[PDB]
Amino acid sequence: IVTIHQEPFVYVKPTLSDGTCKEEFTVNGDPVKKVICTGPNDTSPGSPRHTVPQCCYGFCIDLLIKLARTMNFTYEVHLVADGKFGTQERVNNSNKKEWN
Amino acid sequence: ERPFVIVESPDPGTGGCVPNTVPCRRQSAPYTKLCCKGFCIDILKKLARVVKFSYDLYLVTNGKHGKRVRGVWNGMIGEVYYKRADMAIGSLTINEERSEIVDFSVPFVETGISVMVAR
Amino acid sequence: DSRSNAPATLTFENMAGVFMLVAGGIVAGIFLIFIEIAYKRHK
Amino acid sequence: LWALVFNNTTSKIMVLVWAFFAVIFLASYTANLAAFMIQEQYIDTVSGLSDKKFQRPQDQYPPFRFGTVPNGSTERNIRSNYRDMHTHMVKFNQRSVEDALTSLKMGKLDAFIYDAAVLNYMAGKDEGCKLVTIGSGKVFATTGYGIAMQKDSHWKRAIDLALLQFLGDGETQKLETVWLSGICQNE
Amino acid sequence: VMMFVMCLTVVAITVFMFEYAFTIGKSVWLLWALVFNNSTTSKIMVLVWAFFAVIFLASYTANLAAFMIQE
Amino acid sequence: KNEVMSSKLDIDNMAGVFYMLLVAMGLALLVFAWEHLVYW
Amino acid sequence: GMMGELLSGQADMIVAPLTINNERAQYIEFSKPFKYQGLTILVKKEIPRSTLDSFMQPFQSTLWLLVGLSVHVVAVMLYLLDRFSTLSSAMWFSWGVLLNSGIGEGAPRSFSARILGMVWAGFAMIIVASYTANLAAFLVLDRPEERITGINDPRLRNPSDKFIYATVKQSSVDIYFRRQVELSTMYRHMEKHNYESAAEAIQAVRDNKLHAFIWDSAVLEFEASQKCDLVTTGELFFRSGFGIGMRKDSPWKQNVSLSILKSHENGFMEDLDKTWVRYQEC
Amino acid sequence: ANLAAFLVLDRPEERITGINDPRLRNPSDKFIYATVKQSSVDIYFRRQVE
Ligand SMILES: *[C@@H]1O[C@H](CO)[C@@H](O[C@@H]2O[C@H](CO)[C@@H](O)[C@H](O)[C@H]2NC(C)=O)[C@H](O)[C@H]1NC(C)=O
Ligand SMILES: *[C@@H]1O[C@H](CO)[C@@H](O)[C@H](O)[C@H]1NC(C)=O
Repeated sequence: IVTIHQEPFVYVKPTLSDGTCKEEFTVNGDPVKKVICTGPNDTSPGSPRHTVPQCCYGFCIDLLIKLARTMNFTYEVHLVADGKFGTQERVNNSNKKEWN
Repeated sequence: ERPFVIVESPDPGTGGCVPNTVPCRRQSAPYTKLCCKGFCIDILKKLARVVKFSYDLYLVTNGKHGKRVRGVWNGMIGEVYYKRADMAIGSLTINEERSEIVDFSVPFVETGISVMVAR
Repeated sequence: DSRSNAPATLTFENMAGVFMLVAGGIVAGIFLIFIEIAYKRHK
Repeated sequence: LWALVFNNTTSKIMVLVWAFFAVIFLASYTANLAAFMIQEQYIDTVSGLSDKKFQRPQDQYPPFRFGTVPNGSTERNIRSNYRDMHTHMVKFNQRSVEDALTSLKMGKLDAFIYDAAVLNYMAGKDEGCKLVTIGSGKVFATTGYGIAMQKDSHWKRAIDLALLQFLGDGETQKLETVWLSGICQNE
Repeated sequence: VMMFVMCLTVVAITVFMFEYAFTIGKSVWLLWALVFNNSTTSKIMVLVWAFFAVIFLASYTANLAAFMIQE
Repeated sequence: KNEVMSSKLDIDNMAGVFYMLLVAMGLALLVFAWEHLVYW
Repeated sequence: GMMGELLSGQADMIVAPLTINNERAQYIEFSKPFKYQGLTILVKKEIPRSTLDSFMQPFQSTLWLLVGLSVHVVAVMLYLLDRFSTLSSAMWFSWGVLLNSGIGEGAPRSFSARILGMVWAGFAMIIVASYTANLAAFLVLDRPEERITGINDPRLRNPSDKFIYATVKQSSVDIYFRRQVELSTMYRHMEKHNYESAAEAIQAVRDNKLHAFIWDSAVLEFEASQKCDLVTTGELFFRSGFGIGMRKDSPWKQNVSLSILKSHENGFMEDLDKTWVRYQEC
Repeated sequence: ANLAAFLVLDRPEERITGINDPRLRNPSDKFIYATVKQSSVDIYFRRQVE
């Protein structure tokens, strides 16, 4: 599964050194659900790369869970490479137009 | 004249410049390409489908609008009095001196002389 | 919430400009009423 | 009683009523004058071509500075009649609308004269809404734009009727509100 | 609060510059009474402080004329 | 429709100023008996 | 009508306020316009009620008497507190300090009495301060108090018997509403109240019989700025011109259409304006 | 009365309408408009001809 960092839907937060991520309940008392999301260089604009782990949680990620518990999935979530949502552009050599 | 007939370079990517625009050569071998748009232009388009024209354009150079100089006209009025064109659209005003040698249509935008100062 | 109630509240700037007027009253008179007092009193 | 009355038995009850009529009058005064000064219309220097400040520029202070981009049409109307106005008008601006507009924000001149339909447009869009036309919309020697066609053509009668079709159906109103539109218009 | 307390100082100083008569208690009634209307030592300060009321007391009015027209 | 002016009768605005207004008598009630043991 | 007696052959020229539009442009050969104008509505003025009525405007008659009575209570609140430690004069002490005049008498004595008097002055100040403000905003915002504006969904939308719209039969204005199908409602009413002469229908507006008149702007601006007591609602919603007329195939066509232009340059058409369409204001 | 007129005509802000305001159409310098690149919106503004 691929995703993208968007504020009110799916969050990206650094991992605790102990490998896990912090678990603070909601106001309703129920425990928040979170999953380990791998992904990009941890610093996007200028760097070769650093594929480091993260911890994600949010609206969609929750909808991912319930859907899973009704389909018997097994998922590995990773952020998208270059952040952009996606469109098709006519690259150089004018021959093929691919979806960036 | 900036609000009525505008000129703009073509889209280097697509090659043939954006629709809703009319291509317009420039009188002067490599005659440079650039396409026009604006109010007075959008008239002759809607005017073309009602009387069934076909048309080219070309921005005149020698003189701005047209006046008399020692017995010969320049500018747009020059390009109509000397059989080098059939119309001349854009920001052109009616008066007496012009309308003696070249016919005119009915005024479709009204104007005059005005005065402008600071606030 | 959305409110944007009252297109003002008189700043603590112009009143200072008003406060400056009375301040000059406090500073000025005493110096005159004290220093010049030595003159008109004795002779 | 009146001396007592203007701002410091059946005898005293009347001068009271006068004291009353003070605050009712005064408050009504300061109110009225508020609405009168909250009406934003202010006089602008000149009031037409016929005015003296244009006609005979030999006043003590330097004349209004007269900019007209030359060799156009407004020239051929001024030179034709007002000999004195023209011979003073060789000090001008020569970079058309752009020169006139900057030179006027920076005090290089004080008056400008040009075709009407581009002036009350350029003044339509302008940072801060800091320009106007002294006519309050007035126009002089009013004429209009046209389509110059060869003399005695056969094309004339056709596009002469396809124009009167557009104005007479408001289809030209759709254009005028797309290309001639300003922020400063309704303010 | 500033106008409340900055008023309260001209209450204090003026009885000091006048006691050296006017009752200590008495001086307090007149000044507030002054800023509210109704009653070279006493005069010099009370003169300009009197207008000082008229200056802002008239702006308050002007302010309400805005808060009642731009809403 | 042409009724816009909005002349305001704000009885609560009035009830606003009446707060410091009537309690002035409430400042007297607390100063009416406070004088009797004081004058005695 | 008038366009007929030219096309039939009874006269060779028509010098009158004739408009310019497509239909007549088929059969007549116009000239260059010699005046520009529009279309605008004429309505009867609305009265600026009075001063005496406005002087009580923020006096909404609710607090106007709630305070008119509460002035009395403090009077009987001090002497009834003063008699416990004169009364008739205390009733002359409120109505003075309230109106801030110097029409009073001896002041209250007790320290408590001093506290009581002082707040009354404070209450008084806020009242007149509130009054002078509320009246001002009552004068700016209640500016228009005007009749219907231009035609943007006013009472024009419903052909009730509250409003009556009129024109003159056999005009451009009449035709102009017929071809417009987007305004079908606007015309079905207009048929029932059309008039016969532009002059007699003006009289109807000065007679509370006719509410709105939709006619030219040149004739109908002089008509307001000169007669009196009549005003035109807003801007104009159409733009046209006038012009001489002449039959097809006329020799004069080319020549007269120069003079009309040649005179716009010489300020001639300007002064004819300054002669008898302006400088006649009410 | 003259103080009040000045305080009334200090009109702070009349920011914007929807996307039809003349501030939108003619972008001289004031009110520059910016979207996220390559997004579904930046294509919607290339497909509408107006
Ligand atoms: C319109 O006016 C012009 C100018 O006056 C007329 O041209 C003149 O016509 C007369 C008639 O024979 C000639 O003798 C003149 O020589 C013409 N002028 C010039 C400069 O040559 C013209 O005739 C007028 N139009 C009509 C229909 O009479
Ligand atoms: C204007 O007309 C004069 C006269 O022909 C000419 O010399 C000049 O180059 C023209 N343009 C400008 C900008 O003055």
